[PDB]
Amino acid sequence: DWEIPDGQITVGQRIGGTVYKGKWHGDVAVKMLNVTAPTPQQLQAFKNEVGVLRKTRHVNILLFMGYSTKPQLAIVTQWCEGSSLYHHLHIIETKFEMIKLIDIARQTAQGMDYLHAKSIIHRDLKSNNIFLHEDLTVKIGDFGLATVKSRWSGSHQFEQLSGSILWMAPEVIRMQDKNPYSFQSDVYAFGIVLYELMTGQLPYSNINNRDQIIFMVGRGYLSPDLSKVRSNCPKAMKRLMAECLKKKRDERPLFPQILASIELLARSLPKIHRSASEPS
Amino acid sequence: DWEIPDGQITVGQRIGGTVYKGKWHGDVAVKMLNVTAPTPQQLQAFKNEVGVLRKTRHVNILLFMGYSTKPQLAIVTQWCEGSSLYHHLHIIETKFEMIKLIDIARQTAQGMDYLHAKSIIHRDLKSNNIFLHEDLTVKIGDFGLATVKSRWSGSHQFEQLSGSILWMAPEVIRMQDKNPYSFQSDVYAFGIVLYELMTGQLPYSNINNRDQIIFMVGRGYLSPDLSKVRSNCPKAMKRLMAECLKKKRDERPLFPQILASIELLARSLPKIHRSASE
Amino acid sequence: DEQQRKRLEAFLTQKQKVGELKDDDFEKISELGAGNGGVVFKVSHKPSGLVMARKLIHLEIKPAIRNQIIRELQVLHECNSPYIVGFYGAFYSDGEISICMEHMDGGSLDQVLKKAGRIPEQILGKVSIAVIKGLTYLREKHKIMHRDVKPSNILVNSRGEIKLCDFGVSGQLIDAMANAFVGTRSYMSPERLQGTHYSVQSDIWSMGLSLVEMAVGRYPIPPPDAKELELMPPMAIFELLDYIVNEPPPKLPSGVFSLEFQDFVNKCLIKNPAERADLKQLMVHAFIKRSDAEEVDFAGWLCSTI
Amino acid sequence: DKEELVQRAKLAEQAERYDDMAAAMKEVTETGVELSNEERNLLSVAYKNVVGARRSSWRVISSIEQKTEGSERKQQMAKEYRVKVEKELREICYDVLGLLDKHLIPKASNPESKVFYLKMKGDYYRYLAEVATGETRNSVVEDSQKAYQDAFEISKAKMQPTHPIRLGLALNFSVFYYEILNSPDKACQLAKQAFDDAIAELDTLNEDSYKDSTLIMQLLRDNLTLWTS
Amino acid sequence: DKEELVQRAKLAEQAERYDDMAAAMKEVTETGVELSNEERNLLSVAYKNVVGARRSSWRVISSIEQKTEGSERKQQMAKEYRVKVEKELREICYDVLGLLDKHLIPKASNPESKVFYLKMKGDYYRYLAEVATGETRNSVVEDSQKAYQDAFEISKAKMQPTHPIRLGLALNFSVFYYEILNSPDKACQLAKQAFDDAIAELDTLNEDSYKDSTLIMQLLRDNLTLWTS
Ligand SMILES: Nc1ncnc2c1ncn2[C@@H]1O[C@H](COP(=O)(O)OP(=O)(O)OP(O)(O)=S)[C@@H](O)[C@H]1O
Ligand SMILES: O=C(NOCCO)c1ccc2cncn2c1Nc1ccc(I)cc1F
Ligand SMILES: [Mg+2]
Repeated sequence: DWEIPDGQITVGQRIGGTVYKGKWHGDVAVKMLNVTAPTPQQLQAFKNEVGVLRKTRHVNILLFMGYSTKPQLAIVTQWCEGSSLYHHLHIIETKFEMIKLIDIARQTAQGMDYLHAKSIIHRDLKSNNIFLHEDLTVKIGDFGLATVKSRWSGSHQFEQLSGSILWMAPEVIRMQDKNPYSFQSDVYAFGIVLYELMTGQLPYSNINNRDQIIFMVGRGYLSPDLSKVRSNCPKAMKRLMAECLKKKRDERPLFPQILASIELLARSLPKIHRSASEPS
Repeated sequence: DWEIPDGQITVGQRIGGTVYKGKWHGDVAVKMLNVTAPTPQQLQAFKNEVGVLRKTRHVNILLFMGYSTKPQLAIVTQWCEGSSLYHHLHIIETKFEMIKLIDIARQTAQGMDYLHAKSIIHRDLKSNNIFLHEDLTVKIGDFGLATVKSRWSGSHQFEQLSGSILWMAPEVIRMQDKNPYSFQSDVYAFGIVLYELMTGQLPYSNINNRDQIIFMVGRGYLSPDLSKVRSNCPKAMKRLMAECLKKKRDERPLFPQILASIELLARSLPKIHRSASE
Repeated sequence: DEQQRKRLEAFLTQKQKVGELKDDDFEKISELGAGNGGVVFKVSHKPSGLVMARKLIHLEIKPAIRNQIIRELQVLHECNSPYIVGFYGAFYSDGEISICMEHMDGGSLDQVLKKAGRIPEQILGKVSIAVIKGLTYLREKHKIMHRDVKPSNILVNSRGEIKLCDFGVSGQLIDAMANAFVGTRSYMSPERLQGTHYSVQSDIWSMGLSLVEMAVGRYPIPPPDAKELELMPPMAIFELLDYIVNEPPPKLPSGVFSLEFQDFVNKCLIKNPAERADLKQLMVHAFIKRSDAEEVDFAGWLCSTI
Repeated sequence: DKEELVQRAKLAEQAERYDDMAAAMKEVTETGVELSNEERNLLSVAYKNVVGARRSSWRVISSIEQKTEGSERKQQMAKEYRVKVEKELREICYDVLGLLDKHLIPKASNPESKVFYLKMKGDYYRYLAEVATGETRNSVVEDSQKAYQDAFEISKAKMQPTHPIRLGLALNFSVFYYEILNSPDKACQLAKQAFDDAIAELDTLNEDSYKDSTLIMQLLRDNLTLWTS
Repeated sequence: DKEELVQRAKLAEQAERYDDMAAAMKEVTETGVELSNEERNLLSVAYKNVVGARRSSWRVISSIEQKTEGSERKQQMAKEYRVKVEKELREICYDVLGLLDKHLIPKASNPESKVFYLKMKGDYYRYLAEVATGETRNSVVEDSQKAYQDAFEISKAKMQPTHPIRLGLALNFSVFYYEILNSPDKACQLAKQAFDDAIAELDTLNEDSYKDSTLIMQLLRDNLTLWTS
């Protein structure tokens, strides 16, 4: 059991439910439900999020460590030193080499492959939820929207659409099915991540109308401008990005296909250069 | 559940049960029971080792990833790039700065604190089972002898003593109780690790008689020569080492006491360089 | 006119009484409300003693653009109108741009419409004037369109003032707000939804839609069914937008409203912006001539409904 | 032309060769024209690297000789290195000070630049004062004392408490007090005063040091902690 | 005495100074006595580091020369600087070959030592080959060709497929085929063949050289994956 008896956790600073840097057998991350009277809906949210994390043990999933109930509802995970992929790419504009970018793609895919393999759909994959831990290891986090695929179609019921629009697949936006999420919707989000990785910018930078983007993407009018990929981007990546981004969800390849393509493109774009006089 | 369906794992090279470098969603380490007919004793061994790993999620415990049954019995864990502490200290004689050595002590203690906090006694802590992952992060591994403390004294029964002698506490060697292992026996092993860290050598280097060491340590005649600590070793560390190494197990620091001499040292003893020129 | 003059005088007085603005300068009184990306607090600015509304908008932005947002908001210091909420200052602390503005103790017409159920055509007349004058003010004296007209952005007070707020003054802030969370409804004009057109003509549509919401006392979601109109799971936003773009505009019920009012909202809600009445045309509209000339204890109606 | 010389020196600095660079900068200063702000840091950079190399090989000879503790030609060579790499060390610093009084002392318009020139003089004199032991070494220590006091007066007069140069003068003068002075009391007090001055120009950190000033404060904390340890 | 010289050279190698080290090792070889296994790797490290610093200088100066793309005296000064680097580079390699073909190759009792010194000779001839462009290229190219062929014969005869020296000869000879002669087909064939015969005796890997063997192995794989693209 992973319930942390009250008193042990020592909440500190704040970062962005709500997330604090705390203390429990070392630096940890503490994500709290600030309020005092947890509605049974916030309760099932918590129960569900914990339920999902419990099933994850993989170097590219951010490490769930335990949960607390008594003070406030909270989830404890490993602390990360270093920034989100969002922060590297759009804030400090880190000048990663293409082999590194490919590798970040690779690891992100590795973590997603692992989740889908245990039937978890993340539902909120995006730059911010991808941490370059110690600048060397991709840890996917924030499982606040994560869910496990139910064998039965009538368990679903009604959930108000939430999430960041730039990473939402057209079918998710449209929200026409009982359940528009799929492994494929996660792939699409990862598709937008490839976009940030191969271009350095978010999609739709000329459009600042929030509702317009929701409407135009859901309708099919709007889709990322793939011409904005930087010139050092391997052709295989551009293709792979366009495939993850297909509007017809079934046309998007899964995590196994990403693993099939993630190895070969990296092997093809060798980073070896100069090669002369080695001390050995 | 952590059972990896057969076929997914792709065993490769060998290293040292038996351990291979394999493939399963990236580089992994695969530890196999080579043989073909698993005795019910080798079976409970496996069941127990998996049982313990399942309860660990901490950056200083080597990451258990899952287990396989069908091909052979096997445990899958994260792969590590970089060497064991044994290898750094006695093979390539890595010239760590004292602040680094203290930090390795610190992290090793951190992982042990986490295990004991969930009532796991490792029982085979030693240099070889402490990996400096990417040269920056201590991961404690090999839980083949690990066990969980039972609330009831009669569940124990009979287990043939196994382990590396240089890290075995006198009470463990003597093997007089039903259960001579304790959190304190783990501390003693960590004590010998401090020894390797602060001296650069294994204990009893003048003695090469295996049975003699077992006999002299169990009897109280033999104990590590603390004079061999290198001169840059903070006095607090030497004391802390001698405390972890106390013959009377209760004398050695435990749980909070273990996270006091080391934790206290961690908030102290720093900066080997006074340079400021710019 | 004289009353508005005196109000502006007092505002400028308090402005000169105070100086710079920063996070330590403030004490929280209460939470006036929250939205999609912003929060509003009734606060007491400690140095001056002034009670003001403090709006915090969360943004993760480069120092160079946060400073550009502040600098661009400083234009509000000159925005002086009785149809425009007053501006005390702006700053950035922690992770959030703060806009400090004239506290309006009556709230937003959104808040009001909740307590009042439906707003009387005669009050809406005053509101319609207030909006037009304010949109005119913004347009002519400050070269800008509102962008975001809707009940929650028209604010009213004890002295019977109806002012506009949350308009698009900093161009950089507009840009920085585009990375946003999804709303639950929309007042956006169809031509904007289609990127076909962009002018004041679009703010006119939103006023139109607002009015219908305030008149009938219900938000626009494909109007209402035959039964529902007798009394008097929510449609997802994409469906709302698709409606606005592809369906006929909403309209007022037949009998309950004057023909002048029905005609007024109608010329505000014409799909094609070209054929849609402009501020000059609306100003001399039957409904506006009438309402201007009417005298209504607006301030009285307001306090009586709270 | 000067610009060919400074491009040659900058290009040689990019190639991690600090002999052609020092020769080119000595050839610059031999013209006897006053430097800019930019052309000065290049001269100090190569000179600082040469001083570091002298401390490095000479420092290795010092510790290496102690480890031997015998009586031989290997030990003779360690003593020989003290005489020879030390003589090499002496030749470099004398070339620097001769190029300092000859050119840097002759032309200097910026008073800040004067502090940098005096800070450099105290640095090279103290290094020499640290190296040799005797009466000439004591005279060099006295020379560095006068040089750092002369720089400290102008720092206290017309500098910022958050400028890089005043912070560097405080840093070098504190380590002078600790290593040559061999006093931890006064040295820690001076380091604390320098850190306080750097913190006290919070607005002046933004142009003069800011992040660099914060790093200098961290160095003062490292020195102070070590001296109080 | 020899041991004072080798301790002096080893001590100077620990101090990251590669001028006194090269002078001490030239003074060792000038005695004309045969080296050990240990005293040889020091000589190769010294005369590798000295040429390597100048190689990095040459590469970055030439890239600036290709970077400028104007019409001024900067190109004349930069080209002249590159010529000076070649003149210094040329002097070092000629000193090496003069110290090599007069005391070490004609007096070489161990055939393993003969593979070593011939590998060094081919290396330094390649070092001269990359920089001199003209008629004199075709002399040193053929000279290195004869030297590497002479080493390759003795490697195929009396060496191990897992020894460090045969692997290093295969590595240097493959990069010779790729860079100097620009026939990447025979370089691909050669490196693939050397890598496949390197796999055979993977079991025969004693503690004396595991790090070198696997290091040249992964370097060979990296060169292969670069060239097959
Ligand atoms: N100056 C003010 N004085 C009193 N109340 C205010 C003031 N400003 C805003 N409020 C209230 O704060 C709430 C939010 O109003 P706005 O700032 O206009 O945002 P909004 O209309 O909710 O649009 P969204 O949903 O955030 S995109 C409303 O309940 C306002 O009535
Ligand atoms: O406030 C805004 N949007 O609402 C936040 C979502 O909750 C808002 C939106 C756009 C904008 C462009 N330039 C200023 N802009 C705003 N601010 C604002 C403008 C005028 C006044 I007087 C007071 C204000 F706070
Ligand atoms: Mg708003």
